This record gives sequence, structure tokens and C-alpha cells, in this order.
Amino acid sequence: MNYNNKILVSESGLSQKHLIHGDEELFQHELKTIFARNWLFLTHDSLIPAPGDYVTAKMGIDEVIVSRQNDGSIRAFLNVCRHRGKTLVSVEAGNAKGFVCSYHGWGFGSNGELQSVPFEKDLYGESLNKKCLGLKEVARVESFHGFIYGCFDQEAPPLMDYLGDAAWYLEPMFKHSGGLELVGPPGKVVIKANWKAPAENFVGDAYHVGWTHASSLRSGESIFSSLAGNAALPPEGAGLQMTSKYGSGMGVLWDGYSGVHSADLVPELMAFGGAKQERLNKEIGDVRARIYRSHLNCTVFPNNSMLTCSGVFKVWNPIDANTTEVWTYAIVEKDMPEDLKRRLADSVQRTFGPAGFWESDDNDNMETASQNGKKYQSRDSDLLSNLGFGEDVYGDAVYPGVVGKSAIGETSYRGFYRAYQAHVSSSNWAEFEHASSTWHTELTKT
Amino acid sequence: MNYNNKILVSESGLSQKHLIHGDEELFQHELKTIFARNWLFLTHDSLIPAPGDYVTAKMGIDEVIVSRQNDGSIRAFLNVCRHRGKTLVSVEAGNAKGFVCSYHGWGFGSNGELQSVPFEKDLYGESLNKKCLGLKEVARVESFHGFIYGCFDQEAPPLMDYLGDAAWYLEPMFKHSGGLELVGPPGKVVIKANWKAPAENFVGDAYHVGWTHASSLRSGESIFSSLAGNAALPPEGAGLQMTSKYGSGMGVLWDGYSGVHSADLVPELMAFGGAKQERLNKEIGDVRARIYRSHLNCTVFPNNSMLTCSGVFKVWNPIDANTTEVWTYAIVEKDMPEDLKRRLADSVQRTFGPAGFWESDDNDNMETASQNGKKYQSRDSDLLSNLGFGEDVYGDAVYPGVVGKSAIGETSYRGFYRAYQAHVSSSNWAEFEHASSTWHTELTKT
Amino acid sequence: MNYNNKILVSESGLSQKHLIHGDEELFQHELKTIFARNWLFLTHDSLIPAPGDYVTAKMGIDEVIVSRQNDGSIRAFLNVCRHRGKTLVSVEAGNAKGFVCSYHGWGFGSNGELQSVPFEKDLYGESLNKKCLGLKEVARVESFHGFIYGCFDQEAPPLMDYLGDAAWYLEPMFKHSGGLELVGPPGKVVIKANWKAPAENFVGDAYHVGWTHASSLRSGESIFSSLAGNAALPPEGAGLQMTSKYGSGMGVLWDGYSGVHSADLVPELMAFGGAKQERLNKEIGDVRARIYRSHLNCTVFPNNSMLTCSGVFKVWNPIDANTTEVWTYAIVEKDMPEDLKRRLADSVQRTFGPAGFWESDDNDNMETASQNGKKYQSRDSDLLSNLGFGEDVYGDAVYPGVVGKSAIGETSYRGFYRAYQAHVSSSNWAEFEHASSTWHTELTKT
Amino acid sequence: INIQEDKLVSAHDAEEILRFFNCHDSALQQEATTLLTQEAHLLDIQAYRAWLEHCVGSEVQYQVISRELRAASERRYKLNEAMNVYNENFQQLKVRVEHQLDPQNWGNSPKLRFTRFITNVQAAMDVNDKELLHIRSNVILHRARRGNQVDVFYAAREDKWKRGEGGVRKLVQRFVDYPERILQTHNLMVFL
Amino acid sequence: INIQEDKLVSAHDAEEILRFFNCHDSALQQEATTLLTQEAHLLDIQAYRAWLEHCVGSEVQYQVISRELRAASERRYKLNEAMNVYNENFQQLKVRVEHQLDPQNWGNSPKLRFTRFITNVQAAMDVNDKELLHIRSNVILHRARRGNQVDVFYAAREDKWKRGEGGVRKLVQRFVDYPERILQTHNLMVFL
Amino acid sequence: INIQEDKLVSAHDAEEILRFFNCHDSALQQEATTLLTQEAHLLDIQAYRAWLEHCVGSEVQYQVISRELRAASERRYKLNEAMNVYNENFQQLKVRVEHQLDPQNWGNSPKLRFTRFITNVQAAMDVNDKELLHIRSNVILHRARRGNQVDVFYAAREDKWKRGEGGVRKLVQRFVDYPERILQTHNLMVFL
Ligand SMILES: CCOc1ccccc1
Ligand SMILES: CCOc1ccccc1
Ligand SMILES: CCOc1ccccc1
Ligand code: FES
Ligand code: FES
Ligand code: FES
Ligand SMILES: [Fe+3]
Ligand SMILES: [Fe+3]
Ligand SMILES: [Fe+3]
Repeated sequence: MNYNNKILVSESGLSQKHLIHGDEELFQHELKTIFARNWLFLTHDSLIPAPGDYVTAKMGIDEVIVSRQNDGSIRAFLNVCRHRGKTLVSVEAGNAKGFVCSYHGWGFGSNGELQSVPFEKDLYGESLNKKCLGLKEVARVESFHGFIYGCFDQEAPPLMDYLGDAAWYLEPMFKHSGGLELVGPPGKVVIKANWKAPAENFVGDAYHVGWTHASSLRSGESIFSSLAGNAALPPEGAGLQMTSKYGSGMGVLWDGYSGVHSADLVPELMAFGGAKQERLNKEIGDVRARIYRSHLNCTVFPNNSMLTCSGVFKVWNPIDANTTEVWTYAIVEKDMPEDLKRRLADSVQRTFGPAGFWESDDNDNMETASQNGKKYQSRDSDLLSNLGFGEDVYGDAVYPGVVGKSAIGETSYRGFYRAYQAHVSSSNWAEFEHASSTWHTELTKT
Repeated sequence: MNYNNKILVSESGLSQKHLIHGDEELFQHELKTIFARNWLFLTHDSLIPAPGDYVTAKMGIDEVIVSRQNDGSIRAFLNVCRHRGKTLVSVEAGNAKGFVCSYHGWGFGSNGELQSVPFEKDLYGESLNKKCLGLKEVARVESFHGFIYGCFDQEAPPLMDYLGDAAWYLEPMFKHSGGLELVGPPGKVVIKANWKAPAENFVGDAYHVGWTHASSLRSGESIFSSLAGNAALPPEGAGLQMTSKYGSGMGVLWDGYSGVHSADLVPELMAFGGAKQERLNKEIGDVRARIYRSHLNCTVFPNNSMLTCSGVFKVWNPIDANTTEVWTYAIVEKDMPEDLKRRLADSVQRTFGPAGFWESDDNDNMETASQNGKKYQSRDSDLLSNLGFGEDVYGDAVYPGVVGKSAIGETSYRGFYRAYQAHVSSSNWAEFEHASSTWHTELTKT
Repeated sequence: MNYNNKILVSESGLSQKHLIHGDEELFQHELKTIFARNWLFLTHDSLIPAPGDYVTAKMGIDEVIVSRQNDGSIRAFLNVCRHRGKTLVSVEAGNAKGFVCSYHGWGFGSNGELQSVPFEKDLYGESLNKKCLGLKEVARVESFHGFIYGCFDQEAPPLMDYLGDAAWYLEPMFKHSGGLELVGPPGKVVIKANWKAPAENFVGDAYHVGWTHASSLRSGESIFSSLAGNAALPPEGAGLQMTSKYGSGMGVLWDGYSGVHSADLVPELMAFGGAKQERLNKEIGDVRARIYRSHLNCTVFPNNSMLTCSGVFKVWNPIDANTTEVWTYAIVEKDMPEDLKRRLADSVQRTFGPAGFWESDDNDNMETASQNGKKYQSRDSDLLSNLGFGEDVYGDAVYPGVVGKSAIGETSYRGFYRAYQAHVSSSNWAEFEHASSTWHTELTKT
Repeated sequence: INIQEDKLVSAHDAEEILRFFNCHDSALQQEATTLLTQEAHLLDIQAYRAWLEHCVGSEVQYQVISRELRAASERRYKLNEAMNVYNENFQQLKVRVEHQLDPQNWGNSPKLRFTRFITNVQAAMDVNDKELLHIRSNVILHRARRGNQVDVFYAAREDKWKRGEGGVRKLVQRFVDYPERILQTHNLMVFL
Repeated sequence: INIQEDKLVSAHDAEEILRFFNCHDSALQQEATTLLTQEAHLLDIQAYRAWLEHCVGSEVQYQVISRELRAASERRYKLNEAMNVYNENFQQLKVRVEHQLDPQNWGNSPKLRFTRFITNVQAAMDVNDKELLHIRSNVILHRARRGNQVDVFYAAREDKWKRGEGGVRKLVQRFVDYPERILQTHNLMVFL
Repeated sequence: INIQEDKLVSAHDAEEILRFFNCHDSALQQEATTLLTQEAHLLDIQAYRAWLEHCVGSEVQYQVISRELRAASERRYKLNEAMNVYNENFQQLKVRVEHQLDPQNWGNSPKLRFTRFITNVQAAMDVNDKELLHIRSNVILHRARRGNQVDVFYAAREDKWKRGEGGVRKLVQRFVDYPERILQTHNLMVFL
């Protein structure tokens, strides 16, 4: 397939070829043009707070070690020995000043440097240039309010610029709330779906909620429960959708601070969020204080998703075109009482974790939609994302980005896939930029 | 591999490259040139008799919904939602006026039309052209005496013409017997063989019976039992072999009406078939009445096989070059007593079903022959099908098609693989026709 | 990938691209340029001593039948029927005058000839040319002191020449000891590693022993036990490394006759080997008699490895780029007392068999190093084998081959990968020879 | 169990529960365990003739079904719900045993290896036939052959056992509703 | 067990061993086997309401954890060692049961098939609470759905059971430390 | 069992059947179940030293074989039929236990997870040695490590147990003929 020419996503992001969820050659191409190029979630300050603390993370199909340095910075390195290529670290988290390879015993510092080689003097003499044998380092590592992302491509925009218009929506919860903590360890489950299936669902799919999650809505008694079985449509002005230049987007459901949490948490949460909102009105204004306690379903392009307020935090780690390893953490506000943090974390896992009953409603949807992308008569078929097209705006006085002023639509699908196509057809960041110079105009046509 | 030029099947179908049973690129090519082009078995009238009745079926690796319309016709559709591509129907059979997708709730009629979209007015307004969003329909659906076949290619010959000379042999049992019923549900088992391995075996392999099935012949006491361990060769004139332009073929074993059925069914069956034959003599003549109660081992090209009289009905559903999902139904004559129908169906499954002891004799043969097709030193080796070559005829006064007037030979292998090669090297039906303009001459050389 | 041009192994064998352990296209290319071209281990005289005795073996991914002929010679044939390609023999060893196919009953002699075809006269008449239908024969089968190797390529050097300078080191144990026997049956286990990972480890990796096998060294009390956890380096002159033109190489650890065997066998073995060495001094000289009772870790290129004295004998049978089927036999000296042979064989399996505790130490090392070769950021990375480079010699007065006069180094990695690269980039033996005309000069640079 | 409240429970399954929740005879559970363990041992070592002689009643029905996947809400479509993978009388079992033991059953060389794991044994005498013993048990059946072929079967068995020749308790009915619709074990050529 | 000598053994595991090695009450092991077999039967036939009514105590904690992989020698890193796949009280179990039984749970059509294998049953009364029964058992849980989906779960269960309404012994605590860190079963949506 | 009639049955297997079909001592089957359950518990929690001290006799032979695939009709080829995956005396088991517990056994970090399922327990006293207990049982052994590695082992065990120090019954022989010829579990580094 010629990725320079092949139209995988149609103009304005209105449709995508179904093969994108199934084609292994394209998956391999995405390793280069999506995963080696873009910002990927690694960890949170809260999981590696002290010098020497480390975790392992995936970046695409690669594994990295992410380590807190003595100077308080964070550096990340391929989890691969520079000698004969053995996996260096076999655990998920810990604290160490270095990592010794179990094959021939080479010792690397937390800073990636090759520090020791067994019997170096007797074997190598002075001939081994250890200075050139440090672990392969992730070129870019940056923080968004404690959330640590990595990028293999030195040419990427800074993380803040990459978030584009999405940052404005995230800031009330990520910054102005006093800050978030990530509660680990994550649940980890393999699903038989393409990474794009859950990514697209979290970025912009409010339409599916009443029908897909009918049983969870009815059974759980959460605040969005009126939607069960499409019994009721959210009122006008119940929310909005947004998307951005580099592909990140989200839905906003106004005031939905207790999110998917069952009635057992609703009163406490609605009290807590409302009390903080009252304080934030004076700081960031009424609209942004309201956004703080509004439910955001967001994907940070390409494969990191979240539900704010619900507190669900996801990584869709790619394995192959029909296999994804799902990591699920809980996010909590730092100034919540500890007992509430604990119950919130359990509730995140209860609803969206490995045995998350909400998450289970989505399984067949993502898996079959992905696997059908391999089927002969469907490869060249068109997946539709045209809902709300021709009613999006850009440059609004209040809400930034390409915005659909309705709770349910496909605005964020369009922006996600526009960015995806621009990357797949480009060899580097400069070409992506050229392919994106009229990004918002393309999205707001008609 | 260049399929226009590569000789996968030698002249007159005398041999085939072993790689055809193992090569995944060729498997992918077969999806286009074999499965998307030819007639494939779907279901029987008896399994979807009433309006709204439906079943799911495979066509190649694609899945379709096959539905009885209100007007009594049958239409078939890809089992894939036109929105975001989720699998629409997750069951094997039922009755419904429509199918609702579990992702966003789109509702399709039994006629494939997009009939309802949740909250269409509020979300899409008048902008959704539902008339262009019907399920992807199978272009051609036709019946052969209740047996329903589908074809994705609008350019295919009518099913009756496609059966070619094979139809004449099938008609006494399929038509003149008063009609057959398919007894469901089918057994379903995955084997590690190429779909062509069982297809070729059923189309033309009488040679294997005495040796492969020695234990089943000896243990079961069926009428063909004298063959066990090659203890005895069928007498001259015990049967014949035939093949046809579009690849279908069969063996005929004269008078073998009780087939593989154990002695417990032999007297009843031999009485029943003989009594009907006596009536049919007056209608269709002695020869065709005899064919009615003669055992036919047939493959309807490409991947539907059967043993008439034994009542075994097979679909070899392709998964990959070394994986096939085997569907096994029983066929019974409509005017048989119900108790006999029931015992016949159980006996079909007993012998050739998921725990079919006869079918089990074939497992290692098909699986290893297929898997060896991947082995380096065997890929370019030649599978032989030359038995009886130079003794076939065409245009016989009594028996139509390319015919070998002997019970055991490889006539039907040659016709099967001649048609296979003509399809693999052609881009469409017109090219197949051009490549087949001297089909019978090629088969009767020397 | 263009194998004529792609530098997979750098000059002097100093490094290799990590992708060589993971790339499936290269694996397929190795089937042609490595496995179909080179000498591969089949069996030992001791396992097929009498006429009619046979075993099955892998040669690359192909399976062969290896049979003792009536004249005392050995011939080997593809385990594939010449009719429709079914696997002929389903057992691992036995005694027979021939092999009958379970599909249609064709009978082949132990000499590969098609001897019988069921009902040949009635079916084929005189038309079947059985003389042209013998099993596909392995072109070359030769013995090295009872050890039987095969090669599909008629153009290969004789086995003795192919062993090159390695033969000199093997001869004291293989020839001058009075001869070895292979004790079967082998253990068989699948590991998730590339065949090259264990091959390279056995050919030249003494460096890993103290660290990888720290626990086995400490627990087992073998003679090499001082090395546990890199507690001690072998003294100067503790051993050497060698490599050869056609890729075979080994490490020599002086005097280590009891090898990895636990203290329970150490006194008996050290007595036995020392007593035979005393006799051999007079026959082959002191140096070669000492080599006899010195521990050799050797790979016979490409995928046969051994530890002499320890008695471990390995075949790394390739399945795919990250899958290898490991066969483990014991080698014993023919003139050892039978009870000692039995205990030695059990000890080989105890340490390096399916539940070999030493072998288990290596699992993660080989598996992860191999699997990392598929990871995007590692494919183009360089595996290092530069230890000892610039200190190797060729043409030494005492020790032949390219030799590193130190116990620990990467001399044998370099020779292995030099030969590997010359094969991968060549279309035939003549091209390999041309690419190898300065093989030792390349290895001894600087 | 009220199946109007417990919406996922079939009438048949609710009836079978009732059978075991009532009288609990601990000695009977132990007898049943012995019976099933000995049966599984005979099968595992491929003593198929001994199995027939010692474990199988002359009036046996040995039945394994595969049920077509239908909608939970289906109420109109009423055609054959299942097919019989096995539905054997004693003579039909004997045929299958002779097929296993035939020296020209090529698939049995080299010899297969069977390992059965029987768990969850429950036993209850029939109310009306005081000589009829109901036994329920689950089986994991591991079949290994030809170096690298491994097939694992999982099933619940509803049995009836009755005292026959010599007072020996023998199987007079086995019913298995096989839980996997599409077999991924090459075949179901094993005695569950 | 001395965990300073048996270096691989956790303090928790050593404590649990001690519980069963002491008093052996054979009748109690038999009672526990019956209890667990009946519980597994109710779950297998998807009688989730009956399971709650008959098997689950009002004060239940039903907990399944997933433990982060850490170095055997780790001694400094002290953040949350595990997450809760399940950590349910009775009402939370009821929510999950209602979710299973809801007619708009699309994933339950066609109906799932469950088969449980319970083994290695051990039972001991608590020392201090004479009405608290400790039961340990292992489960293999086979779930089949949609033609060719097959998921097999493996776990050890540490239970506490206590007599409740009508004198019926009911589950008041289940603890499972799930042995596989990354699930390869699509989800853990089964009651272990 | 007549092995001339039951053609698939080996002489060894027929001899082992005979052992259990005769005297049935229900109390002995229960004792054996307890013994094997406690042994499996100690192994599952990786209390390998405790296993040696409490479960393994000083005179033990612990043997697991792998048998070469040969023709069912083979009668001439008479070379070594099997190799020993394990064939350990007490000291050799101790070596393996020390290897497991060594802090430089890198493969044991992060810690492995074991779950054993023991079924089909049969027990009979030896005729001639009144202190020798024959126990047969089947094991499923689940080993999980490193996130996504899962290996499942299946075997039948022929044991002899004898009272040793303190009157404690200990294993003096275990024989397993491993059913899979080519292992697909990376290794057989588990105590069956
Ligand atoms: C979009 C993924 O799931 C959601 C979305 C919106 C609200 C609640 C859950
Ligand atoms: C050809 C497949 O099987 C057969 C064939 C002919 C007769 C009986 C069975
Ligand atoms: C090299 C593979 O293993 C070895 C090597 C040398 C000595 C002992 C074991
Ligand atoms: S591979 Fe890491 S030290 Fe050699
Ligand atoms: S995928 Fe079917 S309604 Fe959206
Ligand atoms: S395939 Fe061997 S005789 Fe036909
Ligand atoms: Fe959802
Ligand atoms: Fe057949
Ligand atoms: Fe090693």
C-alpha cells in the first residue's frame, strides 16, 4: 500500500476505510508514523516520586524504563541491554540506583550510562568505550501537571503545544483543582481489538452510551442513568465536543462530576466537586470552574484516554492490528480525603477495570469492529463519522478548538482521524505540519 | 508470486504445486479469485422456511445474514453494521423483522434497509441518507431444489449453469426423489488443513477409502465394508467419475444407497431406496432412477461437499492456508418417515460429524498434507493426480461431462484443479471463460 | 530487504543488527541460504545401528526419515509421500523394511524407492513410472565418527572440510577416545527464541557463565563452581577460543572433564578422563591428549551445539524467528562402564534437559534477546561482539583456526556471524567461497 | 430457584439443582466418586473393552449435544435446537470401541495419551426408582498425540447409574451439553 | 515453615498453612466440599440470584487483587502493591448480578456457558470465632461464548464462611490474589 | 483386564488398575487426599524446604520420563525407550531446591505464581509391605510469570508413600510418564 497516496480517511474526516482496524502492514507503518513520532503516556509523578524510583512502560510495542533522577528530573530508556540485547528490567516498578543485566552482568545507571562491566580491565582492557554504550534514551520526556509523556522523535512539538486546544479543557481538573494523583498499579488486560477502536470511542463517542451501556446504566444508578436503553436524550446544552490540530479531543458533559460512579459515591462526590467549583469561580471564572466539575471523555492522541471525574485513565497499548493491551489506572484529586481516594480508585476498577462491568459492555463492539476490518468484503468499506458535520465551529469566544455545541456527535472522531491521516501520509513532523496548515477549515466545511 | 504466469496446476490438471495447500499469499488471492467470484453454500429452505427466519453463514472469511423475506424470496447481507462496522448478529439462527446494532442502536430491516437510527431527528436532522446505508448485499442468491447458494460477483453464471454437467447426476436425488431437507444445526469443528484438502477428497477420492477408512469399514459393517484394508477392489462397472467446466465433480458408486451407515440402518434404507427407484424407472428412466439410489461423493466447487445416500453435507469454510472450519449437516429425503429421518441424521453425525469416526480417519491425511505445503523442500514439489488420465471421455451418450468409466481414479481432481487454475490466473468471469474454452479437450488428452 | 546489499553483520563480525533474531522475512531467507545449504545434524550410528533401523529428524523446518540400508550405509528422505503429500512416518524411531502411506497405501522402501501401489495393475496399468516416484532424497549424508549429518545441497564441501579447523579440536574426544555413543531418546522442548540465540551462546559465550548460571554453579557443586556470581575470574591460560571458515567454533576450558556435573560424579569422571589422557599422551601427544579431557563448548554451524565432557548434545531446530524446538541428547564415551554411562546421561538431562536447571537459567536471556529483535526501536540496533577483537591470531604453531588465547571472549561469535553473513548474501556455495577468500584476515584485523 | 426471577436459568438446569439440594447422602457422594474415578482410570489407559464390561449398562444412552446459538429473547424460531455429537446405544459404543482397537486405525500409532480430571461430584438416588442413582460431575480431558498436538476438553456430565450384572453399578445414561459451539480440538473423538 | 529459611514464602502464605496443618476435621472437609460444589453449580447454571440468597452473607467482602510485579529483593519502593479487580460488599455484588440479568446486557446473548472445577479443598474452624469456618480451594473456570471464544481462569481462593439466616453457611469473605498479572481472557468478568 | 483383548493397554497400566480395584479402604482414600492436598499447598506457596522436610522421604526416587514415539506394531527396535526429565534422589532434589531459593536465581524475580489442582485420588496399601502406601493422582499445574507467560502442565502420578520420622507419611517414589512428547511450556522446571 502506498501511504503517500492511499486515502484511508476521507476529506474532513468524514469516513475511514475499515481496513485501518485490521491491516497488519498498516499497523507496522503506524509504529513508525504514529507511535515513534507522537507523545505517549508513561507514568505520573505520584508513581515515581523519589530519586531511584522507576517503572516500566510501553511506547508502541517498545518497552522503556522510566526513572526519577537524583536532580528530580525524569529520563526514559529502552529496556534493552546494549551488549546482546536482553531485556534489562523484568519488574513493573521499584527503586534502584541502576540495573544489572542477567546475561553477562553489565551494569547501567539510573541515568542510562554504562557504569560497570564485569572484569572490564582483564577482558576489555581500555578498549571498551562505555561512554558510547549508554541505554538508548527516549529523546523527549515532558510533564503535564505531573502526567509524564515520552516521545522518540526529537522534532515533536512541546507536549503543551501538542495538546493544542484540548489543554484549555483539561487545565481546570489537571491544574486548578490543586493537582491529580495517579493511583497504581494499573489493571492490565489484553483485548482482541485494534488500539484505534477504544481510542476513537473515548475521544468522541457519547452516542453509544445509552445503548451499549444500557445494562450498566440501569444496574449501577450513576448520574447518567437516565440514558439507559436510549430511554432519554440529554437535553440541549447538556454538553459539547471538541477536537484539535494534533488529534486530541474530548466530549464535555456539563456538571457530571460523579460520572459513572454508583449511587454509593454520588452524594459525596457531588458535594466535593461543587464545593471546589465555588472556590474556583473566583480564580478561573464561572465557565472554567464548571468545566472542572464536568465529565470529560478525552483521548490524548494517539492512545491515551481518560474520563475525568469518573477518574478513569487508560493506555491502549498496541500489540498487533487486532490485539491491544489495556492499562487502567485511577486518577484522584490530591486534596480529596484519603478514604474517598481509596473508594474512588476501587470504583474506577469496579466500572472500567479488568472486571469493569461498564468496560465489559464495550468488548464485543471494539473486538468485532476491529476484526471485521480483516474480512475481505469489508476492507474497502467506509466507517462513517459524519454526525454533526457542517455544524462545527472554530475560534469560538468561549470554547476553543473545533467545537460541536452538542453533547452527542462525531466532531472528535473527525479531528482524530484527520490528524491520523496526516501522520500516516507524512515522513516527518515538517510534512505533518504542511498537511495540517488548514486543519480547522477542513473540519468545519459546509 | 505472479498469478497470471505461475503454473500452480500443470496442463490437464495432472499435478499441482504442494505450496497451494500452505501459501498464505495465495490464500489471500483465493479470497478474491475463488471465494468472491464463485457460488458458495448458504443454507436450505428447511432451515429458514418462514418470513423473518434467518441464519448466519460464512462466504469465504466473510460472514453473512441470510433472511427469508415477506415475499418468500431470500436475501443475504454482510453481517457488518454500516455505521462503525460492528458485527450485527451474534447468533446462528432465529426469527426477526430486523437487526439492531448493539453499539449505537442502528436498526436494519430483514430486507437490509436502514430503517431506524436512534434520535435521528435530533442528531442527524434530515441529513442522513438512510437509503444509501443499507447493509452490503450479496449480489446473487439462487436455489437448487431448496439448497441456497450465494455469490458476491454479479457476473457469475446462473447457479444451474455453474453446476454444469454435475447437475444431471444430482437431479434424481435433489429433484426427482420429491426433494431433500437439510437437518440442522450443523456440527462445527476447526481442522488444521487447507480447505482444498477435504474438497479434493470428497470430489474424487475413492482410492483412499479402503486404506484410510480400513478401521471404520471393518468396525461399522456398512455396505462398502468389503473394501477394508484394501482386501478387495470394487468390481469393473462398480461406478464412475465425472467432472465439469466450472469445477464441480463427483464419484458415483452404483447402488450404494445405505452408504456409510452401519448395519443397523442397511435393511431399511436399501428397502426404501429400492422402492422409490421402482417408481422412478417410469418417470426418469432406468439409468437415472439407478443414479438416484447410487452413492455420490460430490464437491460443488469450490468448498461445498456431500455424500448422497449417506446424507453427509459439508462446508469447508476457509480461515487461513492451514485452518478450515468444517460445518456438517445431514440431508434426508422429505418423504422418509420422521423416525427414519431422525436416525439417519444421528448416523450422519456418528460417522462424519464432530465425533464422526469415519471423518476422524481423514484428519491426519488432510492436516499433514496441508501443513507439508509450507515446508521449504516441498513447496515446489508436485502433488500427483494422474490416475486414469488418457481414459476419460466427453460427450458420452449416457453419462454427461468429462467421465472416467471406473469407480476409482483421479478424473474429478483434474477437473477441480483445472477450474481452480483458470480462476486463480483470471481477473474476472470473462477471463475465466476465455481460459476455459477448451476445458474438456484439455482433460481428455492422450 | 535486499540480502545482497544489506549489512546485517558488520566487518570482522564485530556487530549484528538486532533484527536478525526477529525478522520473519529473514527467517524465510535463512531456510534457503542457511538450512538448505549447510550440514545439519541427523542422528548417530548408535541410534540406527541395524539394517532397517530408522529415525525422523528435522532439517530446518523440513522433516526427514533417516534409514540404515542393507549395505550398512545411511540414506535420508523427505518424510512426504510422492502422491498427495501426506506425512509418511508419524513415529520418531523404529525398524522397518519400508513405509506405507496411510492415505492411499503407497509403499516405499527403506531405500526411498516406490515399491508398491495398491491395485497398480487394475488402476494404473503399466502407466505409472514408479522409478521416478521415489522419495525426495537428501543429496548428501556423511559421518563424523558416528555422528551423521545431512545436506540438501549437492555442492557443499565434504563434512570433514566443512568442519575446517574445528575438527582438530573435536578429534581427541570424537576419534581418539575410542569413540562416542549418542544416548537417546532426546528431550524435546519449544522455546520462544531464535535458533541463533542458543547457537551463539554455545559457540562462544564463556562470559555469561558466572552470572547467568550463578545459582546453578552455587547449588550444583560442579568443577566450574568458583565462577558463581562472578566471584572469580578464570586464571590466565585457563582456556582459549577458536573459530573457522565455515562458521563452526568453540571454547576450550582446560582440564574441565567433569564439566557441569554435580559433585556426585566429579571424582569418578576426573579419574576416568585422567586415566585415558595418560594413555593418549603416547598416541596423539600431550596437548591433544589434554584437549580430549578439556571442556569444549562448540557449535557446528549452523544449529548443532555440544558441551564435550559434560556430554550435552543439542539441536536448535528452527520453527520461526521467535520459536525453536530444542533437542537434547547425551554423549558418552563407548568404553565407559555401563553404569557410569547411565548416570552421565541422567546428569546431562538433569542439568541441560527439559527440566535442566542450568538450561533454565538461559531461558529469559535467549527469549527476550530474540523477541526484542522484533521491537521497532531495536530492529536497527547493534548487538555487540567485539570482546577480544584485535588479539586473535591465525596459523598458530599449536592451535589451528582463528584463535583467541583467552578463556573468555567473543572470537567465536565473530567467526559464526562472518560465515552467517557470507551465506545470507550469497546464492550458492561458489559465492560463499568468493565471499570468504579472506575470512581469517577479516577476523584478525587490528 | 425461581426461573422467572433468575432469568438466565433454564428449566432443565433448575430441575437438576433441586435433585441434589435435598437429601445429602455423604456415603453416596463417596461411592459416586469412586465409581467415576475408576471409570476415568480405565478410559485413561485406553482399556475400552474393560470400560464397556465394567462401567456401561446394556441399556445405555450415551449422549453429547451441540446446541445452536440462539438469541436469549428468541421465541418464534422453533426448529431443531441441537445436534448429537454422540447419541449411542451399547452396540454403537461397541462399534466405536472396535474402531479404537483396530490395528489399522492409523491415527492410533503412535499411541495416544489421555489424562482425565474429574471434579464436582454430586450424587442422589432417584425418588421413584430407588435403584437409579443420579450422578453429576465435571471433566477436564487432556489428549496428547504426535509430539505437539494437545487438545483439552471441558464438560459437565449428567449421569444415571444402575446396578447390573453382579450388583455392579453401571452407566445407563450420560448427557453432556458441550459448552463450546465450534470445536477447537480437531474433533470430539474422546469419551467424555 | 520458617520464612527466613524458606526464602520464597510470604508471611501471609506461611500463616495460612499453619491454619490447616493443625486440627484436621475430616467431616468439616466434607462439609466444605459440599458447600463449594453447590456454590459452583449455582454459578455454572447462572443462577446468580440463588447464589446471592443461598451462598453469600450480608457482611461479605468479595475481593480479587492483581499484584504489581516487583523485584524479589525490593525493600525501598513502598507504594500501593495491588489493585482490586473486585472488592465488593453485598450491594455491589447485587449490582453485578442485576447487570448479568438485565435483558439489555447484549453480551449475554447468545447465552454464555460456564464450567467450574473445584479442587484442593481444605477447611478449619477459626480458633477465636468458633462460628467462623476457613475454607481454601482452587478453581479452574471455563467460560465459552460466541462459537469460538474460550477463556480459562485459574486461582486459589481463601474463604471465610459463617452460619447465617436459617443456619445456612454463607460466604463472608473471599480473597483471591490472581496469579496472572496481564489477563489474556478479554476480561475478569466471572465470579471466581 | 486382559491385555490380549484390550489391545491398547500396556502390561504396566493393567497391573496398576488391579491394585486399586481390589480392597477399597475409604478412610485411606481420604488420608491420601489430605496428604496430596497439603503437599500441593506447600509447593504452591514455594515452601520447597518445608516440602522436603515434611513430604519427601530420604530414600525417594522422584522420576518423570519422556517416552519416544514408536509404532504401535513395533517389535524389533529395542533401544532406550525413554529419557529421564527427572530421576532424583533426595540430595538431587535438595540441589534443585537450593537452586530455586538462591538469591541469584534471576528467573525467580519477579516471584512466580503456582496453582495446583489435584484430582482422581486412589489409594491402596501394598500387599507385601504393609507399611507401603500406593497413591495415584492426577495434577493440573498452572505456572504464571512475567506478566503474560502462562504454562499449564497435565500428568498422572504413580506414588509410593511410607511412614518416616515422627510417623509422618512421606513420598518414597513418584513416577510420571509425561503425556506430551514435545514440551510447549518453555521447560519442565516444576515439581509435578
Ligand atoms: C466515551 C466512553 O465512555 C463514556 C463516555 C461518556 C460518558 C461516560 C462514559
Ligand atoms: C470421498 C469421501 O468419502 C467417501 C467417498 C466414497 C464413499 C464413501 C466415502
Ligand atoms: C556456553 C554454554 O554453556 C557453557 C559454556 C561453558 C562451560 C559450561 C557451560
Ligand atoms: S546481554 Fe546484557 S550483559 Fe550481555
Ligand atoms: S457500529 Fe452499529 S450503530 Fe454504530
Ligand atoms: S498421499 Fe500417500 S498414498 Fe496418497
Ligand atoms: Fe463504552
Ligand atoms: Fe475419507
Ligand atoms: Fe548458559
